[PDB]
Amino acid sequence: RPARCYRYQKNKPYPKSRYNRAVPDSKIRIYDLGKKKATVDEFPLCVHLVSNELEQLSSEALEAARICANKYMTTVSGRDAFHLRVRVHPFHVLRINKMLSCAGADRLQQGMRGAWGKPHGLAARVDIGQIIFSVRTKDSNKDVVVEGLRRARYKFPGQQKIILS
Amino acid sequence: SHGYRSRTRYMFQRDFRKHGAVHLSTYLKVYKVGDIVDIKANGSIQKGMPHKFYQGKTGVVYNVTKSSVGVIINKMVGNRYLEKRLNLRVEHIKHSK
Amino acid sequence: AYSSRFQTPFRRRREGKTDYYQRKRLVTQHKAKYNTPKYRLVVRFTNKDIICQIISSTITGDVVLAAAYSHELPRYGITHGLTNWAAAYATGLLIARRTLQRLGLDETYKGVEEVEGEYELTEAVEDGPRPFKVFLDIGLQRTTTGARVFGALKGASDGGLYVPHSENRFPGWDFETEEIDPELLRSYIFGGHVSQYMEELADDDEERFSELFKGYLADDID
Amino acid sequence: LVFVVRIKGINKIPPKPRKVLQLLRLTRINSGTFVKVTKATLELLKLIEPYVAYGYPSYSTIRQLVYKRGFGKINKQRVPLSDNAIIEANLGKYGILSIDDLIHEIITVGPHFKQANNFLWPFKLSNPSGGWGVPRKFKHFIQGGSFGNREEFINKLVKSM
RNA sequence: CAACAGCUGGUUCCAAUCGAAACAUGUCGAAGCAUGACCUCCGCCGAGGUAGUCUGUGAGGUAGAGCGACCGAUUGGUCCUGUCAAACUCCAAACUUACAGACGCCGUUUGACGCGGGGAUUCCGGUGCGCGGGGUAAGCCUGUGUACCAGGAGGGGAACAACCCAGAGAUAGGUUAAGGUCCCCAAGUGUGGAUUAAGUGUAAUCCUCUGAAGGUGGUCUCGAGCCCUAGACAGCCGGGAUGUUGGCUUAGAAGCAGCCAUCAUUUAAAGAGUGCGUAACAGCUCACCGGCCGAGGUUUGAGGCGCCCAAAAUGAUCGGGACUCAAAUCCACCACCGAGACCUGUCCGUACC
RNA sequence: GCCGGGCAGUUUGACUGGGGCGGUACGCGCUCGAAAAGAUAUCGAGCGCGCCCUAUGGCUAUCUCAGCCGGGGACCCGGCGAAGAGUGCAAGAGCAAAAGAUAGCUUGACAGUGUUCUUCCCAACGAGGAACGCUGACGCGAAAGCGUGGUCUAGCGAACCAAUUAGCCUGCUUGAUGCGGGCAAUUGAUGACAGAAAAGCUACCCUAGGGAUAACAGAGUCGUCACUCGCAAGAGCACAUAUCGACCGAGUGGCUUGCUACCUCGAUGUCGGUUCCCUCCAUCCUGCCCGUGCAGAAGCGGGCAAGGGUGAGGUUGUU
RNA sequence: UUAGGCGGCCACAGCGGUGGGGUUGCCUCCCGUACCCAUCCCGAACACGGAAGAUAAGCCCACCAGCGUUCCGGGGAGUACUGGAGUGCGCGAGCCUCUGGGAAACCCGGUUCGCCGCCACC
Repeated sequence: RPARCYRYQKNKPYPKSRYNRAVPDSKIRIYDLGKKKATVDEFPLCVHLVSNELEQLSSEALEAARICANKYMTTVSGRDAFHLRVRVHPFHVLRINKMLSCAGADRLQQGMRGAWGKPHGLAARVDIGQIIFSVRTKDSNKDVVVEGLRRARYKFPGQQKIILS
Repeated sequence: SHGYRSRTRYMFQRDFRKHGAVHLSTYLKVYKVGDIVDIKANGSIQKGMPHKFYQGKTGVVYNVTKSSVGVIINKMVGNRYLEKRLNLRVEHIKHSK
Repeated sequence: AYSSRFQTPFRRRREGKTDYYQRKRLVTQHKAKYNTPKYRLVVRFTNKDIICQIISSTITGDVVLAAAYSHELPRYGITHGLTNWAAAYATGLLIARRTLQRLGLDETYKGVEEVEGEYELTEAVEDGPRPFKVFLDIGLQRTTTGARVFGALKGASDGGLYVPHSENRFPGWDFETEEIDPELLRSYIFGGHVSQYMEELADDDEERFSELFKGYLADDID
Repeated sequence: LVFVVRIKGINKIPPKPRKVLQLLRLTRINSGTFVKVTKATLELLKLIEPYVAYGYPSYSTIRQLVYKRGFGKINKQRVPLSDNAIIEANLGKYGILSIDDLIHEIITVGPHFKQANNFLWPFKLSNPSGGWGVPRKFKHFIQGGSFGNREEFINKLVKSM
């Protein structure tokens, strides 16, 4: 924190586990919520979660913003309705100033060449319109799930659109 | 490291369908005197190969030395001399448009 | 087909006919009556039948000037099994003296011969009988020791055509002997293998085939 | 055919273009040259599309600019290059009436300026108007912009120099 | 002894033609050299040449995309289902590029293309844009393509190396470019229409012009849902039945924590109750009932102008004054101002005939 | 001959987000970076070579595996089985009647001399390397043909001097002997790898220069720091919003810190203190207010507001 | 070629599947090891010799589309992206217009169960 020089893509690939080790584990609980198995897809009421932005939310971003989300999805009696889906994973690894590579801004260090930033965190990135994490059930209430994501958004760097079913 | 097989990656490589040995016909075909021939390296070859830089440009064949034909880009290198060194096999393709 | 992600190699391939990576082998030595896209003194094997062909390739063609295939023998000669070596010495020997010098044999054509002083006349050839040639490719097959494939080569060798090959990678004789060992030159067929199966209990006759060969080297019809 | 006038100057860009402004002729601003629509043409103009105005002038809108700015291999007298100073009344460079007839053959196709009555490009236009579109080159015609085509869009521009 | 230095400083008349390099290889080399690239001069040669485009014949695996195509990542379930790649690829551009023909342009008195030779300077670069790699970032470091500054005037931008117009002989008249037309200041207090009330704004780009995930039934414009002449809103006005506190549960549970039931009566109508509320009652409300004239009403999304989230150090600011049916903003439009550019007279230089 | 800073002359490298320490990106090879031709940087990412092999070379002939199943984790029989079991070593690429395996034979890992490409794109430059010839002599094959080492790209080293290989040239009037000088070539090192024989201290210092390059201050920046706003999970007996308030998102300031290596090295006087002036908020008190989990009293939180006020001492140079 | 050999392009040819064909002309399967030759053990294979018997494999011929592949119509889509231009919009990120190009996924419907060359041959 804060996430600033973290989620703007001004770099290019990898993740690559070959290349990198010492990746921190994600603190993003399972990306399968609600009752799985049965096809939730048969449902009235629909979806949400549209990013409306560019990218790279960190696992710190998604994992408390998503279960936060689920927490107020609990209202629908624990195990009784909806499945929650998350889309993208936090693959993508980021490195931060370890003074040896270059100079100035991050992904630059001291000297020239040298320490790339040391591994510290991972974040998935997204596009202008992608569905961050969706799923629904019949209109349980007015739309508790719609209330969900109200809270879900408001912990994402992006401005997420609710998007109607 | 540095060497003939320098950064090539795709240019040299021939993939899936055309893999293995190639037909003899190409490397057996003869060209005579000034005939414009393109240069390339068909992969799946291990001889009569030119460098890597300069591959893709046409040159004019000239006389043959040993089992290989003087050709290569007789043509100019960059905007420059037709300084030419040619040691290419028929294996690399000939013909003109 | 498939997703077509793969490309399939076939031509002659797919179902087998020719090989490749062989039959390319043959070809380089330009042999045949004349320059050949692919030339051979093919030897094929069939159950109860042996076939000898011979001919330069064409773009579409793979013609054959003269053929053998014991089956036709006996045109003259005799009724016996054709699935043995003897009777696969005869052919490939009968083809020789057909392909081997009749329609034309090794590179002999009207007009000036290929560059090199070379003149061919009847009777023993001047400047060496060496120029007569064909390469014999067993098709898909297995090279063995004295095998009929080779045997096909043996006659259809002393038939005038001169093919490269390796001696000691033949049956010797006996299985297919020469009548007299002191003189290599002779038309010789033997079928010793089967013979002496019994001693001479009855049945098989090696003696008959020497008979055939006698006829072969001589002025015969076709 | 087309008429080309280079509104934008070559401050420095682009280099491949500017090369193909010249070769047309027109090494200046507001100059104008007639181009035949053909391959080995059309490619060049498309390349220099942002630079210049473009289009079919109407004839009798091309006569207007021939008479005012016209020709001569060497700029000199008979400056007006009117009909008289066009097709040879007597011996001389000729073609047709030496007027609209000239910009009749030209509009359809050949002949070219230099080919007949061998006085060559370019037109040297004055560049006036109340103004040209909105000042500064922009996206194109459908926006304030002199860019692109229109028969009677290059008529006005061609007019009033 | 006028030591030597690859280091700092200095090196004195006019004009005309051309016009760089801040890069590559080697170097006890990185504050220096040499050799190439590149600049210039001279001699030779002799007819073609190729900065642009088109077509033809070839080269290519970046963008994108995809992986029931390799590969390696990466969910869940009882085949369905959820995701990815600088060092993945069944695919695959734009585009860059060899060669040729064509058009163009150029060259044969201005001799190109090219060959040989003399003289260099130069090897601290920089900025914009596009593509980048590193870095939290930088008026950062380091590449690449290109145009510019350096070494480029002049017009504009308040000022201002590289942003816009524009590439410049002298002198003169004329018309435009960028930009601008309320004043300062040349030209409009221009036209048709709409938004804005915040002085928002009057700020292209940017170290530079902040503003991200305070308020306004001021006014204008646009959209969506529902309700209306079987009479809506007010829609507005007034009212908010008996068994009974239904049974259970509970400390309580009385329409309204929760579970079960949801009948019946008296009715014009009124649920074993829609929400607020109480400890539970009470109370308010609907839901529900009555009345009332007559035409739209209500809910909500968006935008325009104005009005009254967002903290900094000597005196506030769009260049300033000041401006609001604008001198702001958006959509259209008319007429003007305004360079050395473009046009035009004369002259000068240079090249060529 | 040995000892021998007692004394003399010298050297003690370069790169490098200043220098030093660390490291070498100081010679070389592969993938990516690299923007689909070529070329392309950083103390850029991943990782290798400075050998090994007489076969692990050369040619020719002949040419079924992992694994699973069934029948008697060794082995034997059968079946399934395009390849998950090779090619010395990084990486990428090549290869199936083979370049891989097995067997046999063989020494082309030969001598001599070229052409060309590479090294060094374009575009000059050595050693080195490679491709492709020829001359001579061989090997294997029926033959075409293959073999100029190991499928391809790393595995390398000048001049001088010595040793070594074969023949020849030559040494001052002349012959003989001895011992020399030379033409062609092989081996021996310079890895700071296009090649010097080479350790440090200086605060006793000195010179030449540099803001081409650090310390201090900086105008730009605002990651850091300070403060605010949006959303409001949650907590506060019940109650988000008396009060406390995470995650995430948006900002403002220019007091801290860092960056710029942009400014100054022909010099912008250090820290702390002091004295004397002005300012900032975003208000600590005082005035006037709103809310309260406000009975009162005492508080807590918020609003307007900068008129005035907001100190003395002990340790420590201290801030 | 009422069945062959050598190929070119190298899935439009692949995967899977149905039907038909010969017996003395072909290809095989097949029969059999005296010989040339052969299995680290097996005439399995390789090699040789041969026709008692078959079409059942293979092969050749006709055909099917479920999978894979190729191309095409229509839709997606003139969308995504993009070369050139703009005193067009937006605080900004970014968007828009003009001009010249122009995709992928997927869906529905067709196409594809090879095409071609030489030679030999009832």
